[PDB]
Amino acid sequence: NFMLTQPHSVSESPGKTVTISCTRSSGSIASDYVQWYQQRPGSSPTTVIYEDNQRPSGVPDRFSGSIDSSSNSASLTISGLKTEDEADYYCQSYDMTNHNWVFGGGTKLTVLGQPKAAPSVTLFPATLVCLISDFYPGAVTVAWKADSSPVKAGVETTTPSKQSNNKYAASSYLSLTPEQWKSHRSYSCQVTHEGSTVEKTV
Amino acid sequence: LRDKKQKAYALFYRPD
Amino acid sequence: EVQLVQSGAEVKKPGESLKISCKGFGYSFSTYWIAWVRQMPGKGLEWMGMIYPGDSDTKYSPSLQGQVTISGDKSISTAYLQWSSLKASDTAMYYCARLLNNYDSSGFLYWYLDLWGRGTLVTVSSASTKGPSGCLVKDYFPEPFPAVLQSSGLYSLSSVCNVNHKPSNTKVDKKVEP
Repeated sequence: NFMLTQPHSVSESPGKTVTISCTRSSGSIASDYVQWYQQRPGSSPTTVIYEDNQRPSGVPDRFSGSIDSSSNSASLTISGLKTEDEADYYCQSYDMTNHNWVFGGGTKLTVLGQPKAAPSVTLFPATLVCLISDFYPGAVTVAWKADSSPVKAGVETTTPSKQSNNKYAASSYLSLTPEQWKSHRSYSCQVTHEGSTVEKTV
Repeated sequence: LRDKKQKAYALFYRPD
Repeated sequence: EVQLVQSGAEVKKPGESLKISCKGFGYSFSTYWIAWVRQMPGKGLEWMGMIYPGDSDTKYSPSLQGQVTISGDKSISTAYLQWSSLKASDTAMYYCARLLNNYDSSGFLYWYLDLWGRGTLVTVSSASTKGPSGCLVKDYFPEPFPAVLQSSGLYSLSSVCNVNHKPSNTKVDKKVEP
């Protein structure tokens, strides 16, 4: 039994090349075949790579698959990036002890059409409303911290949605009892975007 | 032991 | 020509059984594996199992713990995914896919999912028609910043106020001041 970890988001301008890597937690990545699936918005997935590096008919050669045993990773490389490649990509392998299929968490590939934008964060104070707005690419990670202890219960986060200006917006809600609000000294919303964290506290 | 092809056969092969 | 047709969307409630289908057209249904992939809204792909319809030989994900059944009727070239008792967590899109197998340039066989259905959307919510409660619209079903579909099955959004919910016939004008 193993896991396949994938970056949440990657981005690049049209025409250049991107790589999405998929690290296996235990055992050799080269002991079991690796497949890569593509899923555009509102569409069913399709296989772009199978058996590590084989491409099904109709998939161009700008898509290529590789295996690095030293890092225990598989990689999907897309050259000559086109706007139609914007999509979620998934790696997948097999666990022979139970014949199970293990999938990666998925990676959203955005083809940069406009300059990157940092997220504007606003934390309203029981339900805490962390509004995140006017950011590009459309991928953020929200983390709620009560003082110093992490919290993952009672969190409802939107999926980023295209704004009117072709930028993205999202919102997170942390539901709590009035006692939880009055008990702690402060709560904090942390928005991670392109490796930069914006933290607001109340 | 089994290479990747033998594992795929073990997973999916069916005699017809 | 070859296609997989999945049953239409289903909106059910907890405790209801369910049985969704996946019929193959244009090929020998009984000689290819049919796999079921779950995708909960806004999340990643999850493999739930496989059935070889020729002999109805089934494989399951370790994490199903008997909740669901994967079956087949090859007289009508159909595969089935079945729930005895639905739960809110089961809300998701459910794809079926054919495991194609051809011969490579080496003479050996290879397998991969070449053919997909459009997916059956299964919503499992207890939410009844309710009116709602900057401003913070809270718990309003059915819709209509985009709204979050909370774990309670109800929607909530925020606008940065005059709110109108015709499904419940609720018009509320709130006055915001420090």
